[PDB]
Amino acid sequence: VIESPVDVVKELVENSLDAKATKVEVEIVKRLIRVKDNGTGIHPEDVEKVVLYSISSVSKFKLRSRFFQEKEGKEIEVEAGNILGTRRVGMPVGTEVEVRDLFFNLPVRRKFLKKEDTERRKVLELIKEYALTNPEVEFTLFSEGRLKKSSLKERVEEVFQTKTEELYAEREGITLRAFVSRNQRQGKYYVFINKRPIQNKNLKEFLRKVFGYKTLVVLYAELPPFMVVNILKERKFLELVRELAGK
Repeated sequence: VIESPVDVVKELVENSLDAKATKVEVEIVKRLIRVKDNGTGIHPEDVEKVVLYSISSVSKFKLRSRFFQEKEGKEIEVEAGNILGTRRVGMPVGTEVEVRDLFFNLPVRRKFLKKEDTERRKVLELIKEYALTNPEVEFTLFSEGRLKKSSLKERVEEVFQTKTEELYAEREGITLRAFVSRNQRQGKYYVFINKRPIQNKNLKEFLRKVFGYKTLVVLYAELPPFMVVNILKERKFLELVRELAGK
């Protein structure tokens, strides 16, 4: 279920946002993975239980969590799924997890692992998706050093480092917004249906056609009862995309 560092940071950020974190800090070096958490954190009694939620407690794993009504906080260290033992630590409320040579005890997993730069870009794109999805949550990313953005309303302008025009349309059940700058030497077309990101290449070529061919486009869509690779009732959505590209 893991297979990659980007799935490690996916699970740890996923639990972090499930914890009502408003601040998520991800550090990778390509080896450790670290995710530091603003959230409610784990009860001390459950700290050893949850390690045997995260597995990927193989490999070489260390966690510490303070629950928000507990004054103490607790750290467990395991290696390759076997516990190297626990201690109490003063920490702020939240969780830190450290990963630190994934797949050391299992080669032919570790040789499946891609190039340094490739996994770095996978982690960076995932943090981009979590950021564009969650404007009200801080995110930080470290590789050498940072990538950072705070609570915002248009966060599209911070992550893509450009100024966007905002477009809007609502018809029937469908409400969809767009953020578009014009140039940036490159097409980048992002589409979010509900808050879930969609990589569908048909929709990105459609966005290439109705918007500009080298353009930034970030499209947030809301339709209530749909399916999610995803299925919807396509014609009225796509003609609504044709609409608001006429501003």
